[PDB]
Parts: sequence; C-alpha cells; structure tokens
Amino acid sequence: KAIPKDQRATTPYMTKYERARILGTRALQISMNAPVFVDLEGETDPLRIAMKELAEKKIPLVIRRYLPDGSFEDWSVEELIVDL
Amino acid sequence: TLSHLRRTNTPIAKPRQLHNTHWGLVCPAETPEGQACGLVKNL
Amino acid sequence: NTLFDDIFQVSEVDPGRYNKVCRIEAASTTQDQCKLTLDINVELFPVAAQDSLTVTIASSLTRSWRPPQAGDRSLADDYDYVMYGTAYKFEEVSKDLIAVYYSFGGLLMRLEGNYLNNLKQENAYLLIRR
Amino acid sequence: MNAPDRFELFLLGEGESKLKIDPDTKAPNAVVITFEKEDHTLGNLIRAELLNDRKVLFAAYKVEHPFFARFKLRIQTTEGYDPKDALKNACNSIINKLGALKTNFETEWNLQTL
Amino acid sequence: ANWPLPVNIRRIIQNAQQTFHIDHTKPSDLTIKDIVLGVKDLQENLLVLRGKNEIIQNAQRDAVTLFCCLLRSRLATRRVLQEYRLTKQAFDWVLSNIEAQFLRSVVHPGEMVGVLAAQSIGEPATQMTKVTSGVPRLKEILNVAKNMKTPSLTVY
Amino acid sequence: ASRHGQKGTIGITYRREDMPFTAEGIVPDLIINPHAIPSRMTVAHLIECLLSKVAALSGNEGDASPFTDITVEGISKLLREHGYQSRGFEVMYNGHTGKKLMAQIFFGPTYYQRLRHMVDDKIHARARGPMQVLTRQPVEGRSRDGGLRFGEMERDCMIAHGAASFLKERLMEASDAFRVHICGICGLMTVIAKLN
Amino acid sequence: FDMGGYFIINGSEKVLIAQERSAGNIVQVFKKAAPSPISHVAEIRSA
Amino acid sequence: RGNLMGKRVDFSARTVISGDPNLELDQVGVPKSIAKTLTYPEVVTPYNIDRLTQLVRNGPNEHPGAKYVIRDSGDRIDLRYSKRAGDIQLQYGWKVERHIMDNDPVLFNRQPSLHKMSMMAHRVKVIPYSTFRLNLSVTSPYNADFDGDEMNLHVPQSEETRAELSQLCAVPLQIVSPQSNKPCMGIVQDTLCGIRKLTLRDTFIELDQVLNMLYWVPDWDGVIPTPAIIKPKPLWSGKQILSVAIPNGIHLQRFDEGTTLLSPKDNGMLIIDGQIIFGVVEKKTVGSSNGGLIHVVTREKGPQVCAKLFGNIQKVVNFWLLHNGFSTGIGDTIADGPTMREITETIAEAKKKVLDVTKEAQANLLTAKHGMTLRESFEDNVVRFLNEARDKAGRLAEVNLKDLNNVKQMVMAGSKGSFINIAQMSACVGQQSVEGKRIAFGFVDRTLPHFSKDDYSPESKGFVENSYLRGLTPQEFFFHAMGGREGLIDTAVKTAETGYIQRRLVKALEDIMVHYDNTTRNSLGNVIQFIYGEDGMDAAHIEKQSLDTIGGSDAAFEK
Amino acid sequence: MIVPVRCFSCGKVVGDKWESYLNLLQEDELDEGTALSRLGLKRYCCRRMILTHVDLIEKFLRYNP
Amino acid sequence: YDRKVPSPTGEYVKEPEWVLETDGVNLSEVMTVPGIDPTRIYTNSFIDIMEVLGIEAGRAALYKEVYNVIASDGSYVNYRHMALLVDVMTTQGGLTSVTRHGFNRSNTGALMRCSFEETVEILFEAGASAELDDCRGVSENVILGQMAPIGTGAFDVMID
Amino acid sequence: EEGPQVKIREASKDNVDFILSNVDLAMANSLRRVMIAEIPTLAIDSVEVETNTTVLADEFIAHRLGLIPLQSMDIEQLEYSRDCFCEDHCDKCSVVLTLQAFGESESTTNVYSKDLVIVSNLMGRNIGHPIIQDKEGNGVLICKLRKGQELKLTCVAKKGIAKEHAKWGPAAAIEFEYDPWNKLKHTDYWYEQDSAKEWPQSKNCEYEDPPNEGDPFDYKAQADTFYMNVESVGSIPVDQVVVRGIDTLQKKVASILLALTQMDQD
Amino acid sequence: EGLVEYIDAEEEESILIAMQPEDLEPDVDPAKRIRVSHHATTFTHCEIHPSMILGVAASIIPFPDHNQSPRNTYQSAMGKQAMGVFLTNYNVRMDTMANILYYPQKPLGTTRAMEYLKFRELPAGQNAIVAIACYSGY
DNA sequence: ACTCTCGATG
RNA sequence: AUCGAGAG
Ligand SMILES: [Mg+2]
Ligand SMILES: [Zn+2]
Ligand SMILES: [Zn+2]
Ligand SMILES: [Zn+2]
Repeated sequence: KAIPKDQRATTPYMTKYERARILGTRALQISMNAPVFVDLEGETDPLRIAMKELAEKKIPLVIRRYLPDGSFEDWSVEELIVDL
Repeated sequence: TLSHLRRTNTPIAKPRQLHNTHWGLVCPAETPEGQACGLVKNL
Repeated sequence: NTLFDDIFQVSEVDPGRYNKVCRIEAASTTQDQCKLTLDINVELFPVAAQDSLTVTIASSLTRSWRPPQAGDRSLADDYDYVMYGTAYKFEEVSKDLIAVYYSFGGLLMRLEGNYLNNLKQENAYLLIRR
Repeated sequence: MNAPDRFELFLLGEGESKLKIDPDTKAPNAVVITFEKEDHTLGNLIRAELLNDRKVLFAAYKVEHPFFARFKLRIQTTEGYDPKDALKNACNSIINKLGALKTNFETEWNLQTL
Repeated sequence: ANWPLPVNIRRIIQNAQQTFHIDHTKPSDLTIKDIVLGVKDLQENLLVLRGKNEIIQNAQRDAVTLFCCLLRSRLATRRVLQEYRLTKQAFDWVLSNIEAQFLRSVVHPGEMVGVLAAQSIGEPATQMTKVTSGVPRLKEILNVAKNMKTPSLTVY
Repeated sequence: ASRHGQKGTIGITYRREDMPFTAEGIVPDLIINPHAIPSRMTVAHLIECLLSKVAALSGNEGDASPFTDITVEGISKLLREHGYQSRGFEVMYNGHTGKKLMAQIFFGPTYYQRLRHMVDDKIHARARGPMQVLTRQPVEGRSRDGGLRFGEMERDCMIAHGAASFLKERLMEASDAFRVHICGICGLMTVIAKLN
Repeated sequence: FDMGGYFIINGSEKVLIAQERSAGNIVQVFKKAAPSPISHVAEIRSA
Repeated sequence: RGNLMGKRVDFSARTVISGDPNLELDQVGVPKSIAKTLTYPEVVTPYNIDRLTQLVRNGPNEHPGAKYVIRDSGDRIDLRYSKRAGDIQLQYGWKVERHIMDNDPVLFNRQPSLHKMSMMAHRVKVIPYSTFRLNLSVTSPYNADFDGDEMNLHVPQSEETRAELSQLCAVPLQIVSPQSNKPCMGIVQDTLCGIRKLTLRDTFIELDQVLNMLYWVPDWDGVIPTPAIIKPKPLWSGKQILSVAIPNGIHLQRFDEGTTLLSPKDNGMLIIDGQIIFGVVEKKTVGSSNGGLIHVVTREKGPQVCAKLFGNIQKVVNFWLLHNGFSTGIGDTIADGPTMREITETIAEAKKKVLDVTKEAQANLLTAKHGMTLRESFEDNVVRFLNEARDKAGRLAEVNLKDLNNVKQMVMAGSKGSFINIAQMSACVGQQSVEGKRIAFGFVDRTLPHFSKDDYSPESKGFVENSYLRGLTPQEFFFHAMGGREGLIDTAVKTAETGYIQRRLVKALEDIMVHYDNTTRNSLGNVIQFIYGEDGMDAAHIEKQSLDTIGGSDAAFEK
Repeated sequence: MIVPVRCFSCGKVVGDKWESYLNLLQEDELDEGTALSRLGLKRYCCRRMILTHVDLIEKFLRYNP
Repeated sequence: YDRKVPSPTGEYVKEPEWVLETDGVNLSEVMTVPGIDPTRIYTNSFIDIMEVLGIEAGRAALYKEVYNVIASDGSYVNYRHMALLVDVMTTQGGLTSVTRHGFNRSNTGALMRCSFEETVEILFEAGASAELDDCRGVSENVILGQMAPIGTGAFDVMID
Repeated sequence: EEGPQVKIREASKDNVDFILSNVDLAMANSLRRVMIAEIPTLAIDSVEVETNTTVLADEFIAHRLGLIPLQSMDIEQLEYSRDCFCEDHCDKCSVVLTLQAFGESESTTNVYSKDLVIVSNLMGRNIGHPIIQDKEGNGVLICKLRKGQELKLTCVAKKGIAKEHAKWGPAAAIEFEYDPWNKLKHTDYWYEQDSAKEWPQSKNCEYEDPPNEGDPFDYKAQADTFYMNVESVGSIPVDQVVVRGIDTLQKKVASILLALTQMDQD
Repeated sequence: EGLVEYIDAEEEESILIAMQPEDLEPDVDPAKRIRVSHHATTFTHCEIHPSMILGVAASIIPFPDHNQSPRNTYQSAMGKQAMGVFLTNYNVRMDTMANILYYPQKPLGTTRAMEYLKFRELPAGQNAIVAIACYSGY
C-alpha cells in the first residue's frame, strides 16, 4: 500500500530536520567526488555546494514522511518549499 | 596538615546542622561541601 | 534653508542628577502660545536662569562627517551652541497647538507652537546664540 | 606547554612582511594597513600623529586580539592625497619631534649636578 | 491581555509604516471591502492542519482561534485606517508578511518535544532556592503525594 | 584565590606597559573584576586590602583579627595620614594610551594564594586510543589516555536537538562498533560464521 | 615544625580520624511518630 | 546505563574554560595541542587535493597537519613513523585524517547537561595557551564561570553529522530558546555595566575615540555619523556611536515609569531604525529579556545578524569601558554619618517595639490570632518587626547612596548585586533563621551559655544589628554561621533531588515527539496531544502580545 | 626561601638590601618602616617585597647532607 | 483577596472579596455546604480534585500546581511543556506518577523501561511473558546503535 | 631647540625627575612604553650547572641569576645571538662569566653577585660587569652555603629586550602624571562629601595655576605638560635610559618608514 | 591554682559565661559595632577569647566577622589547596608529590591566632598588589 | 539517586 | 574491582 500524490496532508514546507538530512546526504555524496549539478563558481566545500544545489532545487532526492499508522507521503525535494 | 590532624568523622535527626552546643568545641565554618557537609567537622 | 526662527526666555534650568547636561524650560517672547523644552550641554554653553537665547532650526548649512576644514568653508551659523538631531514625534495638542519632538543624540527637545515646516526628517540643525 | 615563544612579539615569522597595505572596500580613497610585530606603542602614536594632518579624514588603529602582536591601521584622506604619503609625513614628523626631544634633553642634562 | 502568541503584529505594522514611509496626512487608497474581505481571507491561509475532512478543519479553527482574535483586533477597519493609516500596498504587504511568519511559526514534525519539555521543566528547578513550595513540593507533585505536607482548602 | 572564598583562573597576562599604572609608576600584580564583590558580599576582602596597604606603607603588621575594635574609619585615617585616598582609591592611567581613567581604582596589597588546579594537569584530548577489554570501549582516565563519557544527559540533549546521526556516530564509530551474525530462524547469535 | 600525631605504615603517613558517636549509659526519651502504636520510648545504650 | 545509554567516546577533549571578548559568539578557542590531537577524516577530492597534500606534507606536530592517511585497501599510514611521510601521491578516494582547523563545527558541552543549550555547535578558532576560550554572552546557557570550570568538546566524523551540528545545533540557532519563548543569551558583566555607563546623557565622546570605536565594528559602513554637538566642540553621545552596532530596520519601544516621550529621567527606551532615540541601555534592553533587543534583532534580521550584533556591542562597549575604567572599594559600602545614626535609631525603635510586645505577652494580655498559639503569634510579630527593621535600614542605606556609587551603579546596570546586598553590607544584615524559626534553644531555655534562660530578646534569638562593614559580634557570628550552614546543607540536598527529578522527567517524556500530522504521540502511537501545545506552534516563534479587545470600557471599545 | 632578587611589581633590585635591612633592624634598633625607608624603598610594592619576606633558607641550612 | 472584576461600565476594577483559607482538606463535604460558592472552591491537592471533579479537573489542577511551583521562584516556563507533562500524567485515565511505580509499568518496550530504575527484573518478566519490542523507542535504537526515529531520522530518504 | 621641551627638576645616578613640555599624549605614553620594555640590555640567558650541593634548586638559582643587573653600557656594539653567524654563542654576541663558591668557614658562606667572574673576551667593550650599588660592595645575594656545600656553574649572558623577559628591564618604575588639577576633566573624582578634602594634593600642583570658579570649562585644551620620573636599575644610566628610549622609538618608526620605501618595489 | 577550668557541653549547660573580661565592670564611636550591654550579673566563667571558636583553617581568614559565613567556609576549604612550604625538610623527604612556593610571604594582614599555627613562619601565598578594576574585559 | 581529577589497598 | 580525598 501507499498514499496517492493527491490528498496529502503533511506540511508542503521542508522541515529543518529534512533540510539538514538532505544537505548532509548531498554533501556526503559530493565529499566522495560525485557529479555536481550546479556551477561551482569558486565553492569547494561540499556542504556549501550542497546548499547552493538545494537553493536551485537541483537535488534528485525524495522525502518519505511516515504517519504513525504506517502510511507514508512522498515529497520530492524539487517540490518542497524551503522557508528557513 | 594541622587541619587534617584535627578532623571529625560521623557515620550514617539533623546532625548536619551547626548545633548551638558546637560553640567553642567545633569550628563553625570549617567543613566540607556538597556531600559530607556537617558530617565532617574540625575541632 | 531655514525652517524656524524665534527668541525664547529661559524660565527654568534643571540639572536632573547630571553635571554636563541640564534640562531647560523656556517660552517664546512673541507668541503667547509657544514654549520650549531642551536638553543643553552646560559644560560647553552655560545657560543660567532668566536668559534670552536666540533659537533657530535649519535643514542644512547622508555623507560622512568631514572635520571642519579649513575653514575656509561655509559655516552657515556663527552661533554659540549648535546641535544636530532627529524628529521622532509630532504631537498635536490642539488645532491651534502643535508640538514637535527632536532627539539630539539623546538630548531631547519638545517645541510647542502653532503655525510649520518641520517634517519627520533627519535634517534638524538647532542653532543657539547669546 | 601551549604558550607561544616570546620573540614572536617582535621577531617576524616566515614570510610575514612588516606592513600589509590593503585597499579598503568600504569608503573610497581609504586603506587598511596591517602592522606585524608591533603594539599600541607605535599604533597610538602614529594614529595620533595622523589626526594632526588636516588633510586626513579618518585615522584609527586597533589590536584585534592581545594574544598576537599585530595591529590594523585604517587611514582615509581627501582626494588627490595618497594615504601612504600621510603615513610617511606622520612618521617623519614623529622622528623629527623625537630627535628634537633627544637634543633638548641632552642639553638640559649637561646642566645638572649629582 | 498580555499572552504568548505567534507573529508579532506590532513590529510588522511599525515596519510597514517605515518601509513605505507613509505620511499621517494622506487619504488611504483602500476600500472597506479591501480591509474586511482581505483580513477575512487572511484567516483562511493561517493553516496548522491541512486535512480535507470536517474533524481536521474544526481542529484547525480551534487551533487558530486565539491568533485570529488577535488578528481581527489589530486589523480592524477603524484601527487600520485611522491608527496607522495604511495604504493598499502596505496593507497587502502586512497580510502576506503575517501569513509567512505564521507559517514559519508552525512546529516542525520530528521535533522531540517530550525531552524538550522535560528539560524545560527540569532545568529551572535547578535554579531554585505558608505552604510547602519549591523542590519538595515539586517532588510531592511528581511522586503524586498520597499524604502531602500541607493540604489546603481555598473556599470562596 | 584570595583569603575570602574568592577563587578564579587566569584569563590573560599583560606586560607592564599594557598594565594600568598609578602616578607613582606602580603597576598591579593582579587585576580582579568588581562584579565579584557585591553578589558575594566579601567586605573583608576590601578591608584586608586597605589594612594591608596601610601596613605596607607604615611598615607594620596589620591586625586582621576577628573580634577587635579595628574599624575601616581608623584605617582610612591612617592611610590618609600617609598621603593617600582614605578609601583606597587611586587615580590610574590606561597603559595603552596613557590617558587617565574616569573612575578611580581600588588599588592595594592583598594576600593571594595559588591553588593546585593547573591547566596542564587538567587538559585532555583523545582521537582513537586504547580500549577496554570487557566492553571494548575507551578506557577510563586521563593518565591512561582515555575518552570522555558521552553521558545520558548528553544523549538527551542530542535527542532534544534532533541530531540523530550524531547520536548514532557517538554510539558506534566514536566508541564500540561491532558486526555480528544473526540466524534467520531463532534470531540468536548462535551463528558459526566461518568467513573466507 | 612537624607536630606528629600520625603513624607510619609502609612509609605512608596515616592519620586516625576521630569517630563521632552517641554516648552510652545515657537515658533519653523520644516521641514516636503518629502512625506508630507507641507514643513515647525511654531508651538507654548500656556499655 | 553505563555502556549503552552512555559510553566513553573518541575524538573528544576537555579543558579549563576562559572568557574572550574578541571571539564571536559561535566561536570556541581551541588549544593548539588539542587541535593537533583530534582529527577529521577527509576524502581526497579534486577541490581539496592540494590543501590535503599540504596537510600531509606538514604531518603531525605542526598545525595545520595530518595524523593518518587511509588508502583504498583500508591500510592506515602513520605519518609520524612512516618512511614515506615525505613523498605521498594522494589518490582520489583516499581518506586523510587532518588536524582540526578553523571554522570547523564542533560540539561544545558542559556537565551537567540540563537542557539542550548545554550542548551547542561552535566554530573552531585554533589559539595558543591551554584553555577553552568562549564568548562572554554564551556563559548563560552553559551556566558557567571561569573559577576553574572545565568543558568538553566533541568532533564529528562525517559530512552529514557536521551538517547536523551546523544546521541544527549552531549557537546562533539556539539564541531564542523554546523553553521560555525568549532569548537565553545577552550582554552581561563588563559589557552590561559599560553599556549602562556609555548611554548616559552626560557621556560625550570626542573625535579620536569615536573614530577608534567606529573602526572597531566589523560591519561598519565606513561613514562617520554627524556629531550630536557641532559647536563649540564636535562631540558624540554614547547612544550615537552605539547606534552603529544596531542594524537598520530595528524598531524598539518600551515605556517604564515616567516615560513620556521626553523622559526627564532618561528612562524607558526608544530606538528607531537602528538608531537609539532615547533612554539608558541596560539589562531591560540589551539583556536576555522577552521584548529585548536581542529577541527583536533575532526574529527580524536573523540569528547571524544577532550573533554579529553580540560581537559588535561587546567590542565597542568593552573598548569604551577599557579606556574609561570602573572599580569598587569599601567606600562604596560607607553611608553618611547621619544615615548610620538613623539606621541605628531605627534598629533601636525596632528592638523597642519587640520589647513592648514581649512585655505584653508576658503580661498575659496578648490575644492569639485565630488558628495559632499565643507564642506563635508572638514569634510571628517579632520576626516581622525585625524584618521591617532590616528593610527600613536597608532602604535608608540605598537612598543615601550616590549615583557615582559603584555598587549602586552595578545594581542599576543589572550586571550583578541587588538591594539586599547593599542592605547587609552597609546597614544591617538582619535576623538569622534555621528551619524557618529564629535560632532555637540548643542549650536549656537559652541559645548560648552567655545568655540567661528564657531570653527571647532579638539579639539572643539571632538578630544581627551590625552590618558587614561594621563587623559581627561572636554571638551574631555564630548564629549567622548556623544560618549559612543550613544554607549549604539544603543547597547540596537541593542539587541532589533536582539531579534525580530531571532524570525522572527526561526518562518519562523520552519518546514523545510531533509526528507528520501535528499529533504529539509516543512509541506506541498513543495520542498525548492531538495538536502540539494545543495550537501547533513552536515555542521559539512566540512572543507575549497584548489583546486590546479584552480590556477597557465598552464606551472606549466602541469609540 | 631566600630574598627575591628584584621586586615583582616594578622591577627594582631588592636582593642586595636584605642584610642591610637586618642590620638597620637589630644594630640600629630601628622599626621596620624606617629601615625600609632608609633603603630607598619608597613604593609600597618593594617595601612589601622586603617586609613580607620570610628567610627560610636559614632553616634549610640546618641539615647536613 | 483582591480581585479584578468587570465593572458594569466596562473596565476591570479591583473588587476585594473575603476568602477562607484552610489547614485541612475534605472537598467531598465542604463544597456541599450552604453559604459558599461551590463552583470556585479549590484545594492544593489535585488528588481530591481528581477524585471529586473528574480526571480533566485533576489535569487542570495538576498544571495549576506545577505552574505555581515554577512561578513561585519567579521563573517562567512556557505553557506547552508543563501541559505536556501534565497531559502525559493524566492520559492513562488516572494520575500516573513520574516514578518506577507510575509510567514504568506502561505497555512500552522492554529495553526502554529496562533503561531506568528496575533493570534486570524488567528483562526477566519480559522474557517470561515473551514480549515483542517494536524498536521504535529511542533508548532501544540507542542500545541497538541504530539511527533512532528522532527528528532527522523521523523519515526516509530515497531517489526519484 | 624648536619642538618639545625638557625641564630637569631633579637629577641623580638612579633617578631623573623632569617635565616634558610641548608634546602629544601618545608620544609621552609611547616613550614610557619603550623605556619600560623595548630597550636592549645584557643579562644572563643561559646557565650551565656543574655541581650544585646548595639548598636552592638548579633553575631556582638560574632564575635569580637571570635577574642580576649586568653592565649594559656598550650593549649597542654587542650583537644579538640570533643575528651572529656563530655556533650558539661567541665573544661578539655573548658575555660568559663563571661562578665558583664553596662553604669554607663554620659560619654560613654567602654567595653574592661579586663572586661572578667575567671570563669571555670583552675586547674593550664596557659590558658584563655586575652592577653593585651595595654599600659594603657585595651586590645581589645569590645564595647561601653551609659547611661543605659547593656551587659551581657557568653563565652565558646575551643581549635581550625586556619585552621578551623582565630581566632585561633597564628601568623600574616610571612616574607619569599630567594636569594635576583635572582641568581637562579626564577623571571623575569619587567622593563621599567633599571632592578636594578627601583626595590628596599632588606635588606637581606647585608647577601649574589653579582653576578659577568664575572661569568656565576649557573644552579646547589638550595635554601639553607632563611630569615624569624615570628610575634606572643600574644596567643603564638614567639619561641613557630615556635617550636610548627615544632613539629606539625613533628607530622603530624609521623601520616602518623604510618598509614603506621597500614596498614600492615591483 | 584554680584559675582555669575544663568544661564540656554537658557542664556548659549550667553556667553563665562572659564573652569578654570587660563584662565585669559597671559618647561612643559610630564606626565600631553595636555590642549589646551585659544584662546579666551572676557569671561563673569567662571566655578566654571568642576568636578561639574557630578552627585552624578558619583562623587564617582575615576579618572573618566581616564576611558572609559560607565564604568563610569556602576559604576554609580552599586553604588546604594553597601552595607553600609544608615542611622545612621537604628536600630530604620522598613524598609521592609535593609543591613548594618559590618565594613565600607572611601576609600583611594577620590574625593573632596565626602566631600559634606557625603560618608567619611557613606561609602559603604571596602579597599581590591587587587592583579591582574593569580593564580589557579578560 | 552530573561530569571530572587523583590517590590508596586487594 | 572496591575504598578514600578533591574539582566545578
Ligand atoms: Mg564554577
Ligand atoms: Zn538458529
Ligand atoms: Zn616595586
Ligand atoms: Zn655570536
């Protein structure tokens, strides 16, 4: 079972924990010489690169938000709003 | 050294309290803190 | 140019637990509906009781403050005691009574009048002579 | 144990230059100069001698941290006046005053007893 | 009257009458419909729960009831037009800013607020110096004292 | 620490030039902060300072005995007799600039004692060291080059923050991390894992 | 300046700390608690 | 509990802490030796292969350097013993365990870790000497001084976890605490007393010093503000130059007592657009208060700007204070002669009232209050009288103090000390108490052998007429000693029982959090709160606002 | 131990002034203040340096090894 | 007691009333007394409140008392925290203490409860009844050394 | 001359009491700082202990050896050991002097600074000779020997700056006071009743005119008159202390000027 | 010669001790402390000197009667952690670890009780020219 | 029923 | 392992 892309009740805004997890994961990927999907423009620090990569929504990850019953809603990083 | 050689230990109502009778026999100020306060006294 | 010009009569001088700044209380000798409260550096320009000081408000004489060089520069004052502050409140007592509140680096001022070209602007040069 | 060497207060390190001239990006025609292995003894004096020059708009020194013997001196002058010349004039003025003071003290000392 | 609520409206308003430099001697380019329907439609966006069923919606209105009271109290037509003299642009900016700040003020899912609570209570108990009060009373409360030291009956 | 329960460590050292100085050219051996006075109410510290100053000047031995009729007023009078501010204050000059200070400074001899808690005997750092045998965790002790206990309260703080990965790192990669084999049936560590 | 009053065991200086105790052969009366069936107890520690 | 719930860890350190006015809020002073000891594994990437090559080239002992080099196979190269510590071709994918360098995210901690602010992420600034140097305004959430206090420091070992530290546990992010919906950090001690001394209307600053202060601010626009005084001498006020530290778009308004937009006492606070209009800046403003300047700047300009604000304010105020000076002597505990006389006669009339009440009670005319003993009523009355005496004399001593009185100045600034401190140091230390009641009869019918039996007089039951300036008598000294003893005792007991209570609360509310439906549940899924906090807001983003609909007349409401 | 060679505070040499101090004390039968004053110790820091000092080396020399 | 009360004109005005304080508690019979207001009467024993006026009134009284203890020292703690504690104490149906007798007898995980107070005996009785551990408890993942479902680990990250 | 002026009030071997006229505050302060810390001096930097059967510890003795005032007259024609192209130290940078003392009489055998004997070749330069202002002619009391106690060691003295160690301090306490009437108002006097009766009156009040209450505050006045008293330790004469202070400050300004001259290189 | 007696607490219960020997005899200074007049007559014993109620560590504290008692306690605790000369024969003893002050100094403010504790002979600290001042903020 | 630091003795 | 002393 799953949850359809419509009728999703969770916050459309990305949580601070989701943001930290995404930035950390992406920076972990960059830290092991993985392809960068944005212009470096001088930046070398993988964390900063991941941040700039998030600001342009160039991160191909997705968030599986778990509901206490067992249900789960998927939220692509490109879709999630980052207001923090 | 002088202080250590004149020390009082107490095993185990309000023995920690500086009792009136301690006057002239036990120092009112000299005592450990945090744990054995009042229990350990100096003459 | 000029925004205000009047002569006031010092009615009270009060050193409120200070020794460099005294609160002054004066009134206009022209309008019987005009009065003035003003913090004054007595250490620089001493203000005794019952004095007739000439008071002026200006807007000029932003950019960084260059030292008065040489000058050999347009002072546009030749007063005795000059300050620079900022209006922060326009209190309307009556229709025939309008008051303004200036702040000269903390040295406050309350000018009560009637007829004014005192807008809420950083420009607030207070010039006092004699 | 972790304490730095004493001579690091006046002896320059490896590659460390005495003066570091930097174009101040805040206000135009301004400069920030990093003095290495120097303290307030030089900073305060030079800064105070820069304020005597009436063609100098801004002049201020600071020691960002007492651990390290170094201080930054910011100078801003009027257009058509290179600040390095202001620093040089200040320095020469200092040296002249000190020389005159030395001569005067010597002549005054040559008149004493005991 | 003074109570902890999200979004400081005062700072937003006094920021509005500063960002746009509005003068206190000029007619506002607003309408009654602008203010009334605008504020009424502002409460629609202040979301805490985002369900589509009746229960979640009731929980929503019950969750934003107080802040909405504050909102209507501060954004009343008389008050908006006479007390601050806001313009159209300034008013819309106020609404949007309020909505944004409210959405920011929502608690983030995952927030271990249990531990946060236990510490927020436990820590100020450390800095503590006629009934029984202070640490012994707290200890009585947490232990659920069968026989408290100072049982009292306050009768009105 | 002084002789009045006023303890504290050294924040920084200043050479005599940077140190504030009285007109006599006397520089303090020590600078303490006035905020450590009113909240602790150690008036006898101040009194000790004043008395010790007067005794220093006069070349006598100041009597600081408990129950005596020696008062701050008499001491002050004596200090004034020796040509100083009766309340111990002294006009001082900032060492950096040479300019006078506005407020005058309480300045005088005070018997300070050097406690035995020194930094180089306290300082500790470990990046992967010797482990214990029973628990395979970092050993206990600075002298044994051990690690610091990431206590329960620390864990609670990391939970409150939300840093789960950090909590996992402290509890695996930082301390003891082990790989075991589990049977898919009984689910116990009965597995005889003959590797290679 | 050494005042003594200590022992030397295996080269290590030992100090016997005075031990505080309740005096014996003294008669003392104590009021018992409320849930207790007895109201007062007069006791004595014989040595 | 000793090996699973909490265990010893690698990559950690511990040292004596010290304050540093020239460090930023989110910084931590790390001794060179510790910096060489602790290490971070960094994978060789094209972005940093040069820097890493240099670090390996330096090796250990020299900072910044490296300790070990891990290859593809998993072999560890010890740079301090290897024969190839000089020539190493760093292949991509290899790990390099380098020394901790500047701007690295570390976890600063101080036991006992009561709340989440006891562990905060700092930036590393490697420094000489063997102490952990931290910023003054971070003293409060850690609850630490520098009287020998030690702190611990942990180091993350991957990108994701240091991301966790920097993005979650960062000190600027912990400024406004969700505990008391207010900032838990602020300006204290020298910076507070100094910022009080600076914002006085008498405080004027001449050109040179103004230029120095201006330069001291890192976020300075390089624009000299027009002096409040033009003629006859160009002068700046403390408020004026302090306004530079406060960012633009900052509006702060607070009315105290007689604050009437003109403030004859220069009280209250008005700050418009990063410019302080009027009022003395102290604890009520730049402290860790609810409607404080820190709260406002944080919620408005952001945490970074706010931390940088801590920096600025501290630098400027500490500079001005450094070149102004502040002290405290015994003279700040000496009230005037006639004041001491009024204090003495006040104590006298107090003891006289106690004497009268005593004689009345002994005459069996004392009528007991409903619900208590004659003797209890007597005790209550006498204690109340002596308390009113201490407060009376104390307030006399406080009134007698001048505005130049350093103690009173610190009290005004809110830096340290209070009324009772002045009252006891200068006037009268008051009645000593043990277990609530005044000094009971240890000996038969008397408190001390120097008293006669049945002596309920104030001085006998432990009243101290003298102040700390005057000196205590033997009886007074011993009674005070009893009081203090009880103090230390119940202090220890308090820290113990609290120590346990905290743990109990934590282990109770352990697994409680907010799920992705704003429903506060536990590990069982059991609902504790359907909407967290009954409103669904985070405690951090909440300020005390007035509801001006609930108050006032119906006429005023309508109007 | 033994008289400190120079004063801590300023830096004045006070190591050569110990024996002379003792002589001014016992031979001329002066008080400590006047003895300290005659030795050119005007500042109370150096005055302290000598007045406060306790010569312990004389007790240390009582041992034979 | 002084008291703020709405005046017929509108504004809140201080109207002082007489209030009977009492050493002793027996709410079950005092509120039924003719003469006093039986709707405003209160005791500092939330136990009796819980017995007489229900579990919700017990909740309100419990929070009132805790808040009173916190604010007694002059300190201030936000509502949601104390509300959380009180709620978790009152959600079981009765008053659950914060001790080994109270919440430690709940139907949570074995490891979790074993990580507090009675450790070994819990493991014993859990081994006897053959309990199932959900391993979604914090201390359980702490023991197992896995990333607990806490904040960051409160979800899953995948790739699309 | 033409600039700043000096007026010597008192003059002796150990002290110079003078008045500095026509000078900026910063220059007087900087002069004081240089005089305190940045003047070159010869002092014991290395100690090689052969035999030490005295009560005092090795480095305990070495320390107080370091503080011994040595002759630093011709110190300017001596060189820094860090500059000299020699191994460790030589005769062009360092002065080596030995110390050999032994308990002879039954009474306590004192070990002074006069027992130090210059060994290295001074080749004409007045340097190394331990200052003895002692009346008896002994100097600094270094140590005390019993009956059979011996102290044999060798001292290597090097040129050093007091900024590196206070043992190289050419001066002790420098008295410094400007405006004895507080006419500039740089100091807000603390008081209980009267401001003038409580605070003592400076000697330097005799050399300036008291303020008139009828006169307002002079806000355009600066600091011109300074009252200084420089005290030497013996290593360097007072006049030479202040003069070499001046020349040192001048030289380190000239080094910055020279640096500016050098930074114009491509 | 029956001039001094040994009194324990049990016997202390039934006597009337005078605090000072001047309390046997049958305009003032506002500076001094307020001492209660002797409202008793039938004395039997007199205190030798009140300062003897303290211990060895507390007798080192200067003006302890002008301090808040817990501060006296803390000083009584930290007095045992100060360095100095613990014995004259420290150079011929082989202790596990011992610290000796380079230049010990007898305090300028002393107690009359320091005479018997040999603290002026074996001090544990130095007279530092202290300055209570806000300076660099360090 | 908080972290440390040592010392002893089996 | 346990015991003793001490640090906030
Ligand atoms: Mg502490
Ligand atoms: Zn199996
Ligand atoms: Zn000296
Ligand atoms: Zn050489």
